[PDB]
Amino acid sequence: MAKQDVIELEGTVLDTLPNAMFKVELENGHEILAHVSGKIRMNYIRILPGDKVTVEMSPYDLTRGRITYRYK
Repeated sequence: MAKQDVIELEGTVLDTLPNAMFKVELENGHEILAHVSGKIRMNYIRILPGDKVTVEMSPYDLTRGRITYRYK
C-alpha cells in the first residue's frame, strides 16, 4: 500500500540462507536479506527459491526485510 511507516514490497527468493534468513530479490531486482516471520519458522509454510514473497521493510532500510506472506 502507500505508507510512510512500513514499505510493503514483494520479491522473489533465489537462495536459501541459514537461521531463517533468505536471500530475496525485490521486484526491482535489488538484493535483500530477508527473515521469515515467526509463523513461517514455527509452521511448515516454507519458502522455496523461485517463490514470490511479500516482504515488509522500513523506508530507512530496504535491504533487510521480513516476510509475512508467501504468494499462493
